[PDB]
Amino acid sequence: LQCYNCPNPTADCKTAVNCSSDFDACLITKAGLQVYNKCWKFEHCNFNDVTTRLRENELTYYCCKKDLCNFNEQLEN
Amino acid sequence: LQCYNCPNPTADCKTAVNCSSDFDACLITKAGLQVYNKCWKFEHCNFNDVTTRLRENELTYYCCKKDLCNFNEQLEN
Amino acid sequence: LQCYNCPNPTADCKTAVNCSSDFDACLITKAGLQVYNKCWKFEHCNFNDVTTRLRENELTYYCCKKDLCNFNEQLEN
Amino acid sequence: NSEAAKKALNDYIWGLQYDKLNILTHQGEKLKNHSSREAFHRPGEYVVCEKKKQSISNATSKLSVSSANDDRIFPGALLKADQSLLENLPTLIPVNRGKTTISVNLPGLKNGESNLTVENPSNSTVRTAVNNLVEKWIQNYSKTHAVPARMQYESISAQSMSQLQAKFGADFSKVGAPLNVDFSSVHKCEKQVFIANFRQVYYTASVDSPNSPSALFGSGITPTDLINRGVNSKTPPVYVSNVSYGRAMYVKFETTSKSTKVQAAIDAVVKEYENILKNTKITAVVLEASKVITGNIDTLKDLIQKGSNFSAQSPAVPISYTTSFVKDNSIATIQNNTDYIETKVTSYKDGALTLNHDGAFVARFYVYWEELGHDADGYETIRSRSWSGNGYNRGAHYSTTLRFKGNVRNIRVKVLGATGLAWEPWRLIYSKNDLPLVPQRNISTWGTTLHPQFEDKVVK
Amino acid sequence: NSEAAKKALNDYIWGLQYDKLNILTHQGEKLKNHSSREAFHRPGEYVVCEKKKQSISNATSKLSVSSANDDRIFPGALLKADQSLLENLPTLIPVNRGKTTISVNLPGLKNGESNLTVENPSNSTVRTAVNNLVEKWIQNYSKTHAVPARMQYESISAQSMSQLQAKFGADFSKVGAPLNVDFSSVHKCEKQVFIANFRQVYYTASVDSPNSPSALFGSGITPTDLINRGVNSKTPPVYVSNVSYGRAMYVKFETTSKSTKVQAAIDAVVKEYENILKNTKITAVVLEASKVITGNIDTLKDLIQKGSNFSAQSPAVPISYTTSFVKDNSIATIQNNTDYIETKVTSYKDGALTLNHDGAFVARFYVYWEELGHDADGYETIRSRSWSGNGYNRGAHYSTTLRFKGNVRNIRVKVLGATGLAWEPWRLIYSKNDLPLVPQRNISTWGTTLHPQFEDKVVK
Amino acid sequence: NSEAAKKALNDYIWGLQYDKLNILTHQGEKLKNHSSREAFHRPGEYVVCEKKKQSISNATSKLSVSSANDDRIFPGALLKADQSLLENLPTLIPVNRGKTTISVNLPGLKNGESNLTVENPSNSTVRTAVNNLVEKWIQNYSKTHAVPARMQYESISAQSMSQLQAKFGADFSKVGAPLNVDFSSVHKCEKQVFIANFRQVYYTASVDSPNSPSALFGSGITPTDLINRGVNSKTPPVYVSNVSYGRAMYVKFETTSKSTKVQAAIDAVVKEYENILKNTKITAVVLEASKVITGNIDTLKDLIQKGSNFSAQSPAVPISYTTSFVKDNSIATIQNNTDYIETKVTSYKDGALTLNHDGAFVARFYVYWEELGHDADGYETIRSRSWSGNGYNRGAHYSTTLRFKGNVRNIRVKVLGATGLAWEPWRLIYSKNDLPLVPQRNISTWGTTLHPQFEDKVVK
Repeated sequence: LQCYNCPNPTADCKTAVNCSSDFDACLITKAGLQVYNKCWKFEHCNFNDVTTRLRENELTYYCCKKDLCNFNEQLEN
Repeated sequence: LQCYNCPNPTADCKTAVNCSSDFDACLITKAGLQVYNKCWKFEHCNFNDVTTRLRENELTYYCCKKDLCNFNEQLEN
Repeated sequence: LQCYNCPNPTADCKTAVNCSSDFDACLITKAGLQVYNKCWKFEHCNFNDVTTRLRENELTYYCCKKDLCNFNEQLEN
Repeated sequence: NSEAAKKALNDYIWGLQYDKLNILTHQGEKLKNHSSREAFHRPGEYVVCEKKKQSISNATSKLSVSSANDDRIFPGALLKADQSLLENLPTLIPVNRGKTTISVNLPGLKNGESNLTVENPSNSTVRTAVNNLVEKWIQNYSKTHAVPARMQYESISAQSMSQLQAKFGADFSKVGAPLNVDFSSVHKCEKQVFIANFRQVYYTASVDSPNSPSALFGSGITPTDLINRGVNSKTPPVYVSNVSYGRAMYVKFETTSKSTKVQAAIDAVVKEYENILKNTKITAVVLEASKVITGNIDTLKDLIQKGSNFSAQSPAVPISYTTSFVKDNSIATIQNNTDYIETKVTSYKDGALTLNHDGAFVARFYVYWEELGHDADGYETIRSRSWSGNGYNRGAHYSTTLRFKGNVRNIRVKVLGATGLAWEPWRLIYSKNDLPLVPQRNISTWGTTLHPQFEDKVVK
Repeated sequence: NSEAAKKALNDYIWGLQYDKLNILTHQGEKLKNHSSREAFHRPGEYVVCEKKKQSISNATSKLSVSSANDDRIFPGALLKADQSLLENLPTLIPVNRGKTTISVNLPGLKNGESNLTVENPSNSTVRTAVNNLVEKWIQNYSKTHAVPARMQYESISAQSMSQLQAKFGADFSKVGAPLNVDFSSVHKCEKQVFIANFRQVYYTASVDSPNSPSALFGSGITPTDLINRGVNSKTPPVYVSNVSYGRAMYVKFETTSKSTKVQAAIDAVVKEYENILKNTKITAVVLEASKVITGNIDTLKDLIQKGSNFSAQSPAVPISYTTSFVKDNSIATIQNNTDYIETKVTSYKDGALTLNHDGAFVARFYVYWEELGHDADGYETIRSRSWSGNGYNRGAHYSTTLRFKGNVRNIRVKVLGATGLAWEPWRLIYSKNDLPLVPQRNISTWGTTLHPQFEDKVVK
Repeated sequence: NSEAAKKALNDYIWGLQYDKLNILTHQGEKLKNHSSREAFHRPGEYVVCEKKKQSISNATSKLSVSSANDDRIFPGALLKADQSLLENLPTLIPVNRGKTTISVNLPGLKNGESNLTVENPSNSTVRTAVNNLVEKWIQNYSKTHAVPARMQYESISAQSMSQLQAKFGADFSKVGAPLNVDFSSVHKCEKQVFIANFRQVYYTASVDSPNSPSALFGSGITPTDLINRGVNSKTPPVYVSNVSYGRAMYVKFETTSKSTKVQAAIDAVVKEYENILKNTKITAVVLEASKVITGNIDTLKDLIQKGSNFSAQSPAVPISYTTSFVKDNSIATIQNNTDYIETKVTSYKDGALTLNHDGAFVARFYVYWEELGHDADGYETIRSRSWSGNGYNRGAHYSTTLRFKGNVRNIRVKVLGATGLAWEPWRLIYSKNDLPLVPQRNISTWGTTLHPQFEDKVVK
């Protein structure tokens, strides 16, 4: 229900609030050092989807159905 | 019946709970050294299924169906 | 109908018990060092079910319908 | 008169009443609550019997047609419900019998040559009527006559006789007496009896619905007459409705080998069974009888080869019977029961089992067995046994023979490649457990050290 | 007469009221849901049993007819709606019947040949009438008529025989009785028996519904006549509305193997596996005429192929019928049920697995196995099984044997071509999981340590 | 007489009115809308079924007819609006009909001349009239004329007998019994079952809608008899208007290989695929047949080529009908609606990825994947998957097969041909996104640093 949403990419992902139906799941991504977790539409969850809504090219991401259950450290290293 | 439902894979084995159909099976996984005893779905119990829901490739495992009988020493190295 | 009905993986039979349900016979099994005697269902008496319920590939057994006739030394060596 | 006869017979027969199945329920043998599995050893032989309760309560409304009951074929022969009737004894009665339409059905029959009527039903009268009808149809069409292939082939384990009193009927008690179904030996768990009944209808007969019981009587019957005539309330009248006529072949395969393959064998020649038949001395009986009593390969396919055509050569018999209640024209039926023991029996083989260790690589032979037995109490058991030189070395060439008795079960054989390394020094060429009993087996190993092969060989 | 008789019979039966599907319903066997999964190991075989409840409740209006019921069935005949009708125990009535036109469905007749009329309907009269109507067309046009009617190709497993009485009809209880259908075996998981009905309806006959109740009686039914003829409210009067005809057969296949490839055998005979054929043990009741009697691959094929069409001689017998509540002339219908713990039985072959390493490199194997079993309490379990020889080196050539037993499931393999290079000298050639059960798999590696090739052969 | 009867009857039936389309509406399975997605893993296959409520709401007046109701099928009778009428078990009636005409679609006329009539219909009368006209036209001109030669070949996933009840009518419930449809295996994602219904029209018969109510009954119909007949608003009269004529074929393609390719499989036979057809479990019913009874690769081809080209070899059988409320005299339509689950029949499989590197330059592959996974409840999720050979050096040649499983999704590849120049020592030869799974994908590189050229082979 209440999902993580930072409009500003952050490694320390803290700002998590109750959001609407637009997103479907909690999506965290990491590019180099930058980390961005956010309420994300799981259909609009796609490697290409993330890379286009982030204007960046190379990354490693993960989106999980249940909100707030998504964080960077689950990705390798 | 009562399955052992560990919260997160660890050498600790004390939390035994009377579980729902998620006690379709009692699950215990020794991956490397980390051990996890959870409520589980038996038809959903297999090498593949448990390796997915545990996210790692290599694994040693045992499933029981009867109450709590799936145990740590039940696994042998 | 007094078999040896006492689960013990040891060299001594503890208590001679009149079992009915799983005393269709009484069964003793020596696997290397360990030995186990208990009431047993005679149709379920066979090499393969024993080695499964034991997981040990080298074993010997003796199952007999007669009461307590499955005593330890009735198994040889 | 005949109207008053009809009225009185309908009235009394309505006052007549009975649970028709009660008077027509039968029981054969009965056995107390015994069941047991027991083994037995013999010089070069082994057997296991499962003597288990056999109980059947089967019934029908097809009734047999045999000599002691042949007296009332050409249906319509009204009877009086009795246990004589239950066990196939009909009641003749010098009654004035009234006109009724009787009709026999045939393949291809003429437009109007299935309808008949008889004023005074009597075996002579109705017999001549149906004789002349079937003679018309036998001269008219039997050149191109073909059968509706009603092959009612039947096979049963003839382990019990009361089972053959319930299933096939009470009267068989006599008709099997020449067939010699030695069920008693089966109970003694020594000999095996399998019965095969080929049957076939060539035609059958029919009677109009009796609007009255005296619609059968000639005219003017009074109830107290039928009373004096023997048909009474305690033995109520039963209105026969059909007799079936055709071909039969009533074979009993008699053989000791308790492998149930016999019931394949008995029919595999109607299609190993060869040798199990080789010493059977089969006995047969037909209800060209002597052409069967000698027995040959194609007797049954002859019972259609000739049994497609009808001729004047050799007798084909009326094959079945039936009858219905008179009081309400309700269908009548038997209820025969049997209770006895069935013994499902088997056998297992002692023979020379040769272990031929001839491979240039000295393997070590772990061999293990299960052994089902008893001692001193008769209480069942089964135990583990293992090879003499179990996992113990054997010479470079070693052909050993074992009096491999068929009493043991569930063999396991691990042949062992010998290695000198530390990590798992016990090297496997062939460890298969739970392997089949080979009476005479040349169990040899073979191959090279870099490729060790097993040989699951039979000597022969 | 028949007018006052009509109004009397109508004032009588129109008030009589009950549900057919209540008096006519055969809910034979009831069974609690017992869910028993179980297993069994035999020499080189794994077996699972699934005793799971399966109720089978059916309803139908096509009331079957076979040999032992032939003579009493034909249209327009009144009956008393009772369990009599249910198990095909058809009861008659003494009531005189009245003027009725009788209709048939015959392909090709010309404008006058399909209708008749009988004043006093009688088995003889109407039977010879319809036989006449047949004899018209049998010789006239049979040269170029091929009635393409239903080739009902029905198949089912011969499970608890009450489920057969439900899915197929009550009266089968007798006609399939000689089919050598093992009740307990399937009921108790011994053997596999599949029954397959084959048909072709030839034609049928039909009654015009009574515009007059006494158009069913011979001009003058009285309610006291009807009741003296045994008709009451409990077993009400119904009138047959159909009799059907044609070629029929109930062919069986009786073999040890489960896994309904049995049905593959049935069809590809109607249309190794060679040995599941070799294990036929067929037993069939049928209804050239000698290839009828032998029974084999070509026999049924031809009989449904060249014999299915109207025979060179004659069709067989009435196949079915139906009736209708005289009150409202409402159509009748059976309701036959049976509940049984269906055991959809499945086998698992003893797998074998040879491990061959002919590659130049030294490969290291880990073979992960699944294991389905129980734990000492009848409770299920599933477990891992580790390749005990893991982390081991294998020669330039290599071949070992492994009982990849029927107890094994969901295998996974990692093969490791060892490389003399420094950057992770562990080079993965082949990891693959979730493979099927192979009776004889050969995992043979190949190639060089620079390019490790592989072969996954099935020698068989 | 019949005029006062007609005036009373018109008032009667006009008062007997109710909603035809709701007295005839069959609303079937009531389902909650839920989409339950869930995946399963066959040994090497990744199936994903999302069961979903799929509401099949349907209505029609194309009321099909089968064998079990040929006894009542023709236009002209008078039926009663009831669940009986609903479930295609027609109701009888003691109605003696009146003068009415009947029309017959004879191919070869140039006006409405081939018409007939009956003053008092009876199934025999109207039946022989219609069959007269049929044989009349068959013997005259159909030898030398054309016929509609078109393909009406319906198909559907037999997801439910309620789904099939809404799709193809209610009474298919009984007629689909021998079809061998395991719609429950579809309910549990075990196998997939599609029916292909090729109906077959040759002709149809019609009848003049009621122009006079008492032209539908013998002269002098009184509504008092009709309520004595049960003809009243409770079950008001209905007027059959048409009956079809032809054949049918319900091909049941049932495969264990769960896919949509099933229909292509059918279309591979209608006009590799060897495999999809190899698990056909074809089970055809028929509503001569020998042409299908033999079985071949073009049996449908000729069944439309010759069977749909229906000739004078043998006329067809009645196939369907329709009716009309007697007052309405207008089309009568059942509304057979159902909801039902809709398994997402989708399926996916592993596929090798042969990373082959042959180029003369130092190449390095990075392959990224999307990754279908589950978390902590079985909850669905997608994941990044990074190449293990990423950051991993590869020689002049590097060919390893990645077990690129269909369980993996959205693959993307980058291949690096590294250069010797200090500034940007990297050169891209190949990089691709939006590429699908490949069974065997030899992704090869060739050439040298100055010209790195690609190869994308699917050896398959």
